[PDB]
Amino acid sequence: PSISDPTTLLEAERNDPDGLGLPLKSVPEKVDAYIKKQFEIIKNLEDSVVGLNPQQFIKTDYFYRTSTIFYWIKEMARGPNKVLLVPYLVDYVLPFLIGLVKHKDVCALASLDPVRLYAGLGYMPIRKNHVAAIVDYVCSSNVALSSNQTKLQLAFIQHFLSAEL
Amino acid sequence: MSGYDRALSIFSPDGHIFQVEYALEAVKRGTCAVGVKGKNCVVLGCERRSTLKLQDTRITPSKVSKIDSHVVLSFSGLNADSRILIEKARVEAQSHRLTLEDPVTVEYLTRYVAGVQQRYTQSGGVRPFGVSTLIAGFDPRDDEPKLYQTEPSGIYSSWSAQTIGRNSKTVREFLEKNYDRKEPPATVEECVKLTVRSLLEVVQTGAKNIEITVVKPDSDIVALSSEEINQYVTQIEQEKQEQQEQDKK
Amino acid sequence: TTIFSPEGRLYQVEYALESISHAGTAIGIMASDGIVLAAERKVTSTLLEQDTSTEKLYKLNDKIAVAVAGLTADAEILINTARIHAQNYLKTYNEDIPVEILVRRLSDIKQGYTQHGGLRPFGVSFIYAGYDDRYGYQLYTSNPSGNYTGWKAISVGANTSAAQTLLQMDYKDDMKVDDAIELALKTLSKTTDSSALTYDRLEFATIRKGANDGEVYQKIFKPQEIKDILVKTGITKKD
Amino acid sequence: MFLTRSEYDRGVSTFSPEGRLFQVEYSLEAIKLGSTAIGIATKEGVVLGVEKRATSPLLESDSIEKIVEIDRHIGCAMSGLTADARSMIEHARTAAVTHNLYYDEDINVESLTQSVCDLALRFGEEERLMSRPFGVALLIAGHDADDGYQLFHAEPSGTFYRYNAKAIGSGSEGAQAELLNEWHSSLTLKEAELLVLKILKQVMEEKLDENNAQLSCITKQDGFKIYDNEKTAELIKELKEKEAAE
Amino acid sequence: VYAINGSKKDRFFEKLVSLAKAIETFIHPSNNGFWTKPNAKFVHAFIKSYHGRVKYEEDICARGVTNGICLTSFCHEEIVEIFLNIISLGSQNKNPDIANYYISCFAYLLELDPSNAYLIYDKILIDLYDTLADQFINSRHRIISSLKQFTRVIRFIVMDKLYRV
Amino acid sequence: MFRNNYDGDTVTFSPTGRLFQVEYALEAIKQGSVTVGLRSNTHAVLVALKRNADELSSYQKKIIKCDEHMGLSLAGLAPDARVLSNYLRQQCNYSSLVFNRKLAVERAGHLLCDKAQKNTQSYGGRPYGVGLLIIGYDKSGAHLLEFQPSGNVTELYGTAIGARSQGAKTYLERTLDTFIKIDGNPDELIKAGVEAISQSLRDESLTVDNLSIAIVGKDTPFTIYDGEAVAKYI
Repeated sequence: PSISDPTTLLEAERNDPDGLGLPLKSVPEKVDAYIKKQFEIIKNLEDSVVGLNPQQFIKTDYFYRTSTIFYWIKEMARGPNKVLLVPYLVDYVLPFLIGLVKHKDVCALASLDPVRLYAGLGYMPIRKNHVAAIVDYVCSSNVALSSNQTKLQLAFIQHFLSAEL
Repeated sequence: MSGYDRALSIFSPDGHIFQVEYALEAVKRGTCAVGVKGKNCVVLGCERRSTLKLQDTRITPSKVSKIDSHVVLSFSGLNADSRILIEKARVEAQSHRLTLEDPVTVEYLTRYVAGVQQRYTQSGGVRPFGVSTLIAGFDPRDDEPKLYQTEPSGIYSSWSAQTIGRNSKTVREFLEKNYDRKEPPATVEECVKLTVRSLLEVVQTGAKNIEITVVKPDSDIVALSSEEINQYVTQIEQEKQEQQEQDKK
Repeated sequence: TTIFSPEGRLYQVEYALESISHAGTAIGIMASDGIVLAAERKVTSTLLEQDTSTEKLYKLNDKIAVAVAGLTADAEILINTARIHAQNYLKTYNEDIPVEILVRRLSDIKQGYTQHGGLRPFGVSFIYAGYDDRYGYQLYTSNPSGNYTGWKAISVGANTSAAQTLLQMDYKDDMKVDDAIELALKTLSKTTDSSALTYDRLEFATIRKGANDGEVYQKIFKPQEIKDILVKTGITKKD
Repeated sequence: MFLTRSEYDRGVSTFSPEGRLFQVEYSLEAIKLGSTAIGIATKEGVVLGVEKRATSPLLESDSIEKIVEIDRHIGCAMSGLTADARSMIEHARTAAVTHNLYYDEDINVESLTQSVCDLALRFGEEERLMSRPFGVALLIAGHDADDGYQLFHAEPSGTFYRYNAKAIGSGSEGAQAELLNEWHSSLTLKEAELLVLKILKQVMEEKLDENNAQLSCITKQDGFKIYDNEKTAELIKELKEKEAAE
Repeated sequence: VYAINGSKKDRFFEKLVSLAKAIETFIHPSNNGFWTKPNAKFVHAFIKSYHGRVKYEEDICARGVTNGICLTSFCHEEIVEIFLNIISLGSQNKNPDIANYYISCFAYLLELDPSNAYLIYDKILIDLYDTLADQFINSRHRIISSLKQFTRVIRFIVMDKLYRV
Repeated sequence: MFRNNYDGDTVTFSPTGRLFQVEYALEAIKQGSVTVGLRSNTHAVLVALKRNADELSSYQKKIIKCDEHMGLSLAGLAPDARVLSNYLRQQCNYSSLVFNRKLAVERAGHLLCDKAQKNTQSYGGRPYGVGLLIIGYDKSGAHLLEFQPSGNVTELYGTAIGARSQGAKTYLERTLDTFIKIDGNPDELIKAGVEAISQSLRDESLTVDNLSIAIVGKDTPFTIYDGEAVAKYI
């Protein structure tokens, strides 16, 4: 956060009336937009995989992007970076991970594990602000989910509710 | 059977976390062993750990072991166990001919090996072998290269290229890019070159650490010497300099 | 109880390897014309019979010798099995046993005592030595695991690491047996826990050729012969 | 979540206060964790099929064939392959040939199924009792002159049922529900093929094709055959136009 | 322990009944695992610390006045009602040093002199008569834990005119 | 909360002389479907309800034949009911080859007791998890034996084994004189069992596939009924 003054840090943390302060760490706005642009590139590239089998899906730019963003999320979800990931959960990261789960043979040809990753994201340090948005996202019924995605959403709501007792 | 799948918390049955899983851990810690087929050969290659300065090279065992005039075995995991596992396979093959007027088939040398490994898994407070193997060769009166992998549990499978031991992910990744199953290496030289490129990415230092055996039809078994694999390593390193200097900028 | 540690490693073999890591030091060196074996013997007993004919060093046949680190009770079971196999090979083939065939024979028995849970492994490390026509002078080591390896010079038992470093810097491929006498005595004097080396603390042997073309000879040295190589070498605990 | 452990769990050769053997019962729960296998018996043939996991291109297919010939009139589907699965199948092979050379005729499928269950009661090779499990679920399918087209679920317990249709591996509940809602004694062989493909489509998550699915049938005339990828493809094309025709 | 306002207690005790309900299953004697030592020591430290608070503020009350942040009889009653089942389940554990943490809680609960104290004495008489009448002869933990429980409370059973008989 | 120290091994005794593993082996009988056994002076009968695991699944076998003169039903463990029934058929054949009689069913009882008591006394096994009703006819008339897997047996006019059998048992006990006299009209001895077993069906119903009937008395040897053979008995 590199705040200019100790008193500016103190005022900024006292400004939220709930007595929980600001996040300890935060992404600067150009870095934030770079992170979001990688997911929007993936969302525009979805048209390039609509017809094809896993063996050539593994040879697409869409998959190379997706496999990189999987390794980025998976490394961000360890150690001191989990807080950097909670701002991207309901808009980009969770939508991306349920997206990957449709491609179960791609997750077998490349040794990816969207299931273990997404279920494990229920245990991250999520703020009171983000709990309500996480709850409205997981409580959104879309008929577009297959059983694997809806039972993954229940698995999340299992490791989330138990981690929100 | 592992990780985050857990109903009403969880409790363990008789199941997964078991002696055979710890034998699989021993296999992964043993040196890298690779095999690739070709149009009309099969090459097995191994990692030596870089020999100590006081070690005696002329009597040091060739890591790839001949089981019979047409069958070759290499391993990762426990050396002592592989020595006990090669002895059983060698006498099993010599006994095959003595009782069947037929040299042992590569598929019977793989079902037997994995078969004996499975019996030391099954029961008795006798431990499974900390060993995984490549078994390669030709059947008699045939020109088709064969290559099998066996695992401590006694499971076995056929591969057109495979790798076992240390760092084998990175090697299998390179093989999936460089080995085309429609057009495999059409000549022994290219098959050997592919195994030297494959091993060069994972070995400790260089030509010291690689060693290869080439199997061909009609019992033409042939270990390559240090000097022969030094000219392969040097040719591959020449092509790296050539590719880098053929940068266009 | 012969079960794997979760890393795929055998607890009993590791504990047998801890046991031999206390068990007295032995050096072997392979010259261009013979093999030297030497072993350091913790004589903390005055009334123990020094000038007993063996403890650390043993004959396996007319051209093979061993040094022992580990339990001597365990070693003597393997040593007899190796002696029986050497004579059973000589009886079958009319020819003296090749060193590789015998060293690995004792490495196959010692692996079996590590797999079956009714058996404890053997707490012994062997530095084999010998001659045959197939290779020439050969120096091998074998340990409680059933692993075996070929060497030009090696130490086993206590103080292995200091000894390997001292061997490595002074060993030459073209040295003679008398240079290996000197080297093995120097190495042990530069490695010993006892204040200085002397003829009763030391077990010694050689595998030379002699003057006569058909000979290979295995002098397992009596104490008075060891006193002569001590006073010639400059270790020389002499009046 | 809340913990629900008993003191009788993990008992080997022991009864709970109800009589429950918990090693063989916890082994019977593995019929949800395997790759999907389905069998459909009819008056015309027993259609067996398994979902393939997509392999490395270097692993050659004959290493992982989860539909297998026991004999010209008998075959196994497995939801998961182990050394013990090949042990059951090679015991079944050796049992079927030793029957044919001793009794001069082909083995009854019930008697083969019982002989693989007797291997499971022995725990391989003292009173043979049902205390501990062995191997994996087999769907054994076959045809004989006395009891016709038969599908057996052979379990790790050394017991079995004949089924008209059975699913094993990770589609078990939704598949068996659709099978029991849909099966007829009027199923033709063609309709048994489209039915197994419609069931496979619904569990597999992926778009069904000739590279993620495998078919076979036992027929009395043709014997056991695993189907050609071109044949499953023209069947899958036929499923597409059958639902588009609604 | 030092959060509780003895005159506004209801929302604090509402979080403590729901904490105890969450952990109640992790106490039960067939559910051993990494959480056993955490739970046994939490239950002991909470009850010891609450008794240390009660006896600290009872000493201020004895020579002065009562603030109304001080705990009331109703709070010692509520504490027995929350923790009585927890101490019953945890005292039957397979590890005898784990069982001793819960058995040690009974003395603190009796030393509060709650209106509920009959619940603790009644339980310890039932089990102690059931052991000495050999009703638990197959269950050596019931024999030993009931002798351990009775030993902890003899000094309180001795003072009450009914249970002293 | 109430751990039992003395139920791990078949060889342990409780401090009160119980063999808890053996009493748990009896609780396995309560895991099966109901079977009813009953006898007159000249016939013994078994009627058995058979379960399935799903509507696509063939119903479980419940009545087994050892010889022309006796056989059994099994409400307990099916794969363990194949061990005892194999041994009983082996003993019937041994009697015809080695003694040239056929094994009188009291003698069959003594041999099952011996085999089950051996399992109950030695380390490295388990009690049998199955109760048998054996029915037979020989020179001493119509006979019915309840084998219980503790290694015991009893001569009985009738009994029921399996889940919810106290109902059928209480109907036989309230209707005993009714079935003990019947003799030369064996179909009413079958309808007596079908009323008894019907009391254990809690608005479940008998069906042509759900039920099997077996009878052995006088000349008519041991026979089993299935499908329409049991439709005239619904």
